[PDB]
Parts: sequence; C-alpha cells; structure tokens
Amino acid sequence: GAYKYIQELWRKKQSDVMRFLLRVRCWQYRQLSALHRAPRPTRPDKARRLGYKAKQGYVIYRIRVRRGGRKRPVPKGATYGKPVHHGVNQLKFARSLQSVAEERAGRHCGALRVLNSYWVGEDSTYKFFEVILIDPFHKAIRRNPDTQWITKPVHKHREMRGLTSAGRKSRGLGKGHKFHHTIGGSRRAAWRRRNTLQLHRYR
Amino acid sequence: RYPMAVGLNKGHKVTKNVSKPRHSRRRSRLTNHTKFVRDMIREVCGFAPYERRAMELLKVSKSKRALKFIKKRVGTHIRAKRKREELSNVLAAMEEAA
Amino acid sequence: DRQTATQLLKLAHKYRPETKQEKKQRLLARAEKKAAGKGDVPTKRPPVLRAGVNTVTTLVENKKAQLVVIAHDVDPIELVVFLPALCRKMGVPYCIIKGKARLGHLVHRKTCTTVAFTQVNSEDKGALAKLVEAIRTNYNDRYDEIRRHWGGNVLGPKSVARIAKLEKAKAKELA
Amino acid sequence: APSRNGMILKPHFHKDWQQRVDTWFNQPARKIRRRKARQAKARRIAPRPASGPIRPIVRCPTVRYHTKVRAGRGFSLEELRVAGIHKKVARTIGISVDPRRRNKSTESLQANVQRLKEYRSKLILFPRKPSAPKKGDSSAEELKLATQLTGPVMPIRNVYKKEKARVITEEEKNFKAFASLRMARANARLFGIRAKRAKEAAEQD
RNA sequence: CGGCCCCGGCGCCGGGCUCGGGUCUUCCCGGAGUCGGGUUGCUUGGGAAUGCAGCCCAAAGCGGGUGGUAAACUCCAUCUA
RNA sequence: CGCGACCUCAGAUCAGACGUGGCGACCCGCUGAAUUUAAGCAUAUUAGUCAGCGGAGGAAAAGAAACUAACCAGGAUUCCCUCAGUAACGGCGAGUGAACAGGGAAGAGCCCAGCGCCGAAUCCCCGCCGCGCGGGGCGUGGGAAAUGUGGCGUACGGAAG
Ligand SMILES: [Mg+2]
Ligand SMILES: [Mg+2]
Ligand SMILES: [Mg+2]
Ligand SMILES: [Mg+2]
Ligand SMILES: [Mg+2]
Ligand SMILES: [Mg+2]
Ligand SMILES: [Mg+2]
Ligand SMILES: [Mg+2]
Ligand SMILES: [Mg+2]
Ligand SMILES: [Mg+2]
Ligand SMILES: [Mg+2]
Ligand SMILES: [Mg+2]
Ligand SMILES: [Mg+2]
Ligand SMILES: [Mg+2]
Ligand SMILES: [Mg+2]
Ligand SMILES: [Mg+2]
Ligand SMILES: [Mg+2]
Ligand SMILES: [Mg+2]
Ligand SMILES: [Mg+2]
Ligand SMILES: [Mg+2]
Ligand SMILES: [Mg+2]
Ligand SMILES: [Mg+2]
Repeated sequence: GAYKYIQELWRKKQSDVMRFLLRVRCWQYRQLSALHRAPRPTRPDKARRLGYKAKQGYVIYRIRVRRGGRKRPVPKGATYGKPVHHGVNQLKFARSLQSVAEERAGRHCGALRVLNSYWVGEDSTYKFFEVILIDPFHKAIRRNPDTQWITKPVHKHREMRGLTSAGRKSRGLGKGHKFHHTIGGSRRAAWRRRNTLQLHRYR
Repeated sequence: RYPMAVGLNKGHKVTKNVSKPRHSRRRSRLTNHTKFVRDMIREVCGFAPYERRAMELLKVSKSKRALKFIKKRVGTHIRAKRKREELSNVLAAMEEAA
Repeated sequence: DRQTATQLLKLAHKYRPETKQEKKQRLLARAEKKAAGKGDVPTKRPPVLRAGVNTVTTLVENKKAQLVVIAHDVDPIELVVFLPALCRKMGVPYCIIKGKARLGHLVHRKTCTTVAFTQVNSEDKGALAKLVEAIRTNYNDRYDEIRRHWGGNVLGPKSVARIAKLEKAKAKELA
Repeated sequence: APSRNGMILKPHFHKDWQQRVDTWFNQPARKIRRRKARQAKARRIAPRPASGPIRPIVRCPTVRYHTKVRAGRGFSLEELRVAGIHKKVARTIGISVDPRRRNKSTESLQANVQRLKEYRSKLILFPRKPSAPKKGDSSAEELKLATQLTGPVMPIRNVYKKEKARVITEEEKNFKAFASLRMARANARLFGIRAKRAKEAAEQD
C-alpha cells in the first residue's frame, strides 16, 4: 500500500522536503510542555511496526529530553577520592535518551504500560520522542487474546527495568562472542555466577 | 592417493548436498516494485547536501577528491565505492541525455 | 475552485460508500431472495468509490483507478507528498481539493484522505470524461511547472511597508 | 612471605567471597525432587515414553570429537521431506524437528531418514475411535510396554566398520611416507606464492 | 485401618465456529537518525578499542552483520538485527 | 453576521475503571566510593562490590541466532561437571581472568508491522428480549472507535493466488 512509501520517504530525512517538516515540527514541539499527549502518532508506519493499532486503549505521548551528557552531582566538582574518579565533567549515561524518555513517561503514568517509542525530532538543546502506552484494564485490550500479555502483573513498569526495546539495547543483551558480559540474564547475574565459590559436599 | 588431515584437499571425503539453499539467505534482492518505489521517492526528495557536493565534484575531472570526500562522509570505503558508483550512474543517466 | 469542486462532489454523491444500516438491510434481503429465486448473482456489483490511502495507492499502481481526488488538510504531509508523483507516473488524472471533512462526509467518516474513482456508470461516463480533461490540463500537463515552482517566502505587511517607503524615497532621489 | 622452596601461588580470594558461597547441602533434596518430577511426568504421560521426542544422528563439530557420533535436537526439514511426513504433524507424532539445522552430506541424510523410517515403522499410536486408519484391531496389550528409558527407540551407541585383515599390496611398501605429509604441508603453505610467481612470469612472457 | 463433612479432574444427554496434502503455472517477500565511521568517557580477559552511552558525519538492496590484528584486491562459510 | 463539519485543545463532585504506599531473603535498570593489597603510592586491586534511588513476581531476567566452529560440522534459553586458574588483561608488578567444545537436568514453540486479497466480514458501550447453582458469557436493535487503516487468511522453517 502506502506504508512502504512513507517508510522509504522517512528514511531519507536529510532532503529538503523532509528537513523542512522536521524543523517545523521541532519548532512546534519546543513551545509545548515537556510531556503531553499526542492524539495521533506523527509516524503511523513507525508506530505500526512497533505495535500500535488504531483502536481504543492505545495512547501516544510526546516527550522531550535534554540533549547532552550527564554531570556528577558532587558539590563544586570535588569527589574526595583517587584521581581516577575525578571525572566530574565528561561523563556519559549508560542508558539512552529514548530509554529515559520512556522511563519518565511510565513514571508519570503508572496505570499504563509502555510498549515502545520512536524518534520524531531533535535540535541542539532538546530531543523529542513519541512513546506508545497500553491500557491494561480496558475491555478492548483484555478481551483480545493477542494483547493479553500486557495485562499480566509481570509486565508492570517495563520501562523502569529495561524490558523495552530502548532499554534492552543499553542492558547489553545479545547472542555471540561480542556479548560475553551477560551470558544468562543480566551482567550482575553473570557476575554472581562467575564469582561464587562452589563448595560441594565431597571436595 | 590417501586422504590426509592436511593439504590442499583435507578432511574425510563426502558428497555435497545439491539441495536448494534456504530462502532467508535470499534477502533484500533487487525487486521491480522496490526499485520502482525507490526511484519514485528519489526524484521527489532530490538529493542530500553531501550527495550534491559529490555530484559537483564528479562533474569536474577531480574524482579521487570526491572519493575521499565520500569516504570521509560515510563510514567505510566499500560503502564509498558503491555511493560513488550510484552518483556516477545518476549523473550519467539523465544529464547526458537531451 | 468553488464550481468544479462542487461539480465533482455532486458526481461523487452518486457513488458513495454504502452505510452500515442499508448494508445490514441488503445482507438480510440477500439470504431471503437467494432462497426465494434460487439465483447465482441476482444483484450486479454496484460501482462505488474506494477510500483510504492504501487502497488508492494499490489501485493507481495497478492502473485500476479512473480518477484520484486528494485532500490537503492532512496534518502529516508525508502521507500525501508521494501520491501526486505516483499518479503523474501512472498517467491517471489526480486532483487536489479543499476539505478532508468535506471529502470525508461522503464516506461517512470524520476524516478521509483520498478517494479513487474506478468504475463509473455508462450514463455518468461522459460527465466524468468531461471533467478529467480539465483536471489533466490543470494538474497532469503542468506537473513540471508545479515541481519547479517554489512557494512561500512572503514577508509580513509590517516589513513590506517599510521596504516600500525605502524604495519610494530612493526612486524620488534617483528621478 | 615466601619460603625455602615452593610453587608460587595466586589464590583468587582477594574479593569479598564469604558473603557468596554456594554450599550443596540441598543436593539430596534436589535429586529427590528431580526423581519425583520424572516419575510424575512418566505416570501422567504413561502411554508415551520418557524423553519422547526421537533425536537424530549428530556428528560433533570440532576436530577433537568429530570421530564419535552423538544425539541431537531434531530432524531437519530436508530429512522430514525425504521421509514423506508433514512438518507440523511430526511434533504431535513424537518426532522432534530442528528447522535451523541444514544438511550438507548425503551420508548423514540417508542415515537420518533411515532412523526416521525405523521410528515410524516401530511407532504405534492410539486413536479416539476405531474410525481412524493406520492402526490395528488390538494395540498389542498396551504395546507389551508403556514407557521406555534412555532413548525412545534406540540410543546413539557407536558402531565401527570392521576391516578385519587383508593382504598387503605390492606398492604399499613405498606408497606413503612422512615425506608425503611434509610435501602436502609445503604445497598447502606455498600454493598461492607459486600462483603469483607463475602470473608474474607469464606477464613478462 | 474403618465411618463422617468440604474442594478439584478423567466418560457420557442441549447450545456457537468449521477444507487439509503433493506436482505444475503466475505473483509477493520485509523493521532507519538505525547499522557503520570519527571522536570522548565508563566497562570488559577482549587485545588498531568486547559492550554501553554523549556529539558530529550518516546509507544499500547480488545488500548488511560476523569470521578474535588495522588497510586494499578476490573467494568462501553462517545469520537476517 | 450566522450555521455546520473537521482538527489542535480546555472544565466538571460527568458514567465506568486504573496507579500511588508497605515488605523487599531471591531478581531487574542506573551510579557507586574508601578503608585494604601493591611491604611506600598515583595505573591497578578492593569493585563494575557497600551505601543511594527506581519496580515486579513466586519466581524474575534470559530465550528461537544479524549464533558457535573452519571438519565427516552443530543448532532457543536456563543450571551443574569439565574446559581453566587456561587463552588473555596488568607500573606484564601486585593481581585480574573468560569463551567454544563435550557429558548431564529440562527441553515448546510461535506472533505481528510490511508486501497483497476479502463491499470494515472488526472492536467498545447502551437497552429490551431466551438461559444455570455462589454470576458472567452466548443470539436482537442503536450510540461511538476505526479507511491517517479492525479482523480472518500470512511470518523467512517461505507465503499467496
Ligand atoms: Mg481515541
Ligand atoms: Mg568529604
Ligand atoms: Mg521478555
Ligand atoms: Mg582436598
Ligand atoms: Mg546476502
Ligand atoms: Mg618463617
Ligand atoms: Mg556490506
Ligand atoms: Mg555477505
Ligand atoms: Mg576475512
Ligand atoms: Mg584478520
Ligand atoms: Mg603496610
Ligand atoms: Mg599510605
Ligand atoms: Mg578486601
Ligand atoms: Mg572496576
Ligand atoms: Mg546495595
Ligand atoms: Mg512499587
Ligand atoms: Mg505479591
Ligand atoms: Mg526468526
Ligand atoms: Mg587443570
Ligand atoms: Mg583496562
Ligand atoms: Mg598474581
Ligand atoms: Mg575486575
């Protein structure tokens, strides 16, 4: 149909016809609040390929985050430690801006479940994202068997644990020789497994 | 004479499988419909700034400089070769015609 | 304009999509008249316009649409920018109109992006062909000029009045 | 710290290890739980054998173990197709299917399809009513047995070609040698260099 | 071991959905500010930089990733993010 | 001037429904030192631990390869024995340190966006009608959601006609 056309058009987001739209939308989002409700997704194909369906119970939020690395909260830039830990200025957060956006959205709305998110616009001082939320207690979602997994209490606050697509990347999961950090589960699980002394009964 | 563990032809001798390869290996092939939609969106969007700069460089006999510029813009050299080929093709397709 | 658009609307008012009330009515009557008359196809397929950007695109790609009408009140323009070039490549007549709700009312929905005319009655074929010519000479034949035309770039009246004062004072000094 | 003479030691006890020590004091209880779970599963699935899904013939990848053969996960789609049964029905029949595995050798393909045919010939299933075909009037009095142990139809016990004894031929005294392996290694090492030399020689001509 | 009370399944009497397998002919077949590159931090046993992140540059469809030493030419094996 | 439709939006003690907090032995995400060792100390070790913050469940995470190997290849993930105190990292000093095999416990696989066809055959709500114990779902009619895209048929192991 047309979603392939929209995808191949959004792929080349450096041409003039797309750059003008991105700049206008960034300017428009700069005047709104840091967190608000978009009544319809700006990227319908991107929302569909993430799991958004045009039916009751699915909400779209637009949220902006501050672009740039994080700074140490130490007073006056003093850490009172060895010189290796004197890095107050140039530090980078382990999680992505998209992930912290999903986290802020899920924290603002606890009654909803963060499914996924995507990028809409950005500039020098801000970066904008659109997140998708599911209502786990709506009858139009609880009755559909394909979306009953979002209702179970195990998926409560998926954004605060890195279960989303943005947090899964920052977690470091994967299969291969490049992901020996976290073999099973988390890197902390791998650490606990590889740094425990196995004392059998007969040794 | 005898199969050896080392040499130009090592290992236990077996017969090859003439079975058809799996269809996942066939991915992102040049499709008529995909080529059509890509060429239709290309003429709508135009070109990128660096693409236009590289086309201007190709218009002049300076080609190694354009190759270096593309290699500095995009990541690797093998991508730069294909980008240079595509830019030369789009420059020679319609601009050479009346 | 306000004349040809109203004419196209009066033409489309005859091929409107069939509502749910009369749809249930005809589905209830079909199972009855099938057992009554014992016929295979007692009702000829009625020619109706197709709604939806995906349907319109799949029709124009296969060259099954006689005409395409597009709305311009869409908020994301990217869902529509690709359509005029596609219709120009396929050779079908495409026309843009004002009001997605006005386009929408015929389809019994709040918002409708595009509408494709595919099948027309024998007695409306002439009325349709009389307007496809004026649509082609307005949009299809002028596609190169539309693609080369650059709009916008208009300053405010408060900034035009001052430059007018300056150019007047400069012309009065030159001659 | 060191002594007169002894092996230098680097014990990895510099970390805080005493707060994470796994003692296997629950090993008998774990074994009892596993045995009870196995018994309960076998009792619930009694007509089907333990480790029900038949597993194919699988050769070890590495050169260290490629001389022996072992069990595997599932039969390949090519093997299923040569056997002639549908892909999705094998799961409920009791045949484990591995769609990721490929087939590179007909020597293993024939062995796998023969194992599948043997399993199918030995298999006897129960119907809902006698209206289902591919069965008999009496099911061999519960098939003479309900559950099997350590492999559904047959383990992966290794077999070996005999090649008992033979008369030495004439040229076997000077057939192979250590010089043969040395020449093979030298050719494998200097294959491309000779090709480049021949190329640059033909260039001058 | 017996007798008494409560709860859960296995077989049987109304109600609503309901074409699989093979050959041949024709068509379709894909996730983007994402991969990757430069750079700066944290981390890893991962070393011409294993992974993550901030900024910039930012694509292709005989394509892309990986093949443990950076780079060019060619071939091969595996996978489809 | 007015009317109507769409679209970005505001208010209610509107009808119905949901989250807050606590425990936190186990688990997930972030950043998080120093005492100590290095017979001194900056790199390093302590440690990607303690402390701090955010969440859930009886388990959680992981999980169907953008995998491992380079020969007769294997085949989700999880845990145990070995690999191995090894390859490797380190003022190559102190010290740190995996992975692939292989044998075992268990072994369940799939869906969707897209590409196309099906007159939107889809879903929520309201009310009377025919049903069962402790009360919720099946058949009927209008009010909304939805053509900027419901649902069956489809998932790379090919699929459709
Ligand atoms: Mg809504
Ligand atoms: Mg202090
Ligand atoms: Mg999960
Ligand atoms: Mg001892
Ligand atoms: Mg390929
Ligand atoms: Mg002493
Ligand atoms: Mg490549
Ligand atoms: Mg390749
Ligand atoms: Mg190589
Ligand atoms: Mg190399
Ligand atoms: Mg001391
Ligand atoms: Mg001191
Ligand atoms: Mg200590
Ligand atoms: Mg450390
Ligand atoms: Mg703690
Ligand atoms: Mg809580
Ligand atoms: Mg609880
Ligand atoms: Mg897959
Ligand atoms: Mg040892
Ligand atoms: Mg280091
Ligand atoms: Mg040491
Ligand atoms: Mg360490």
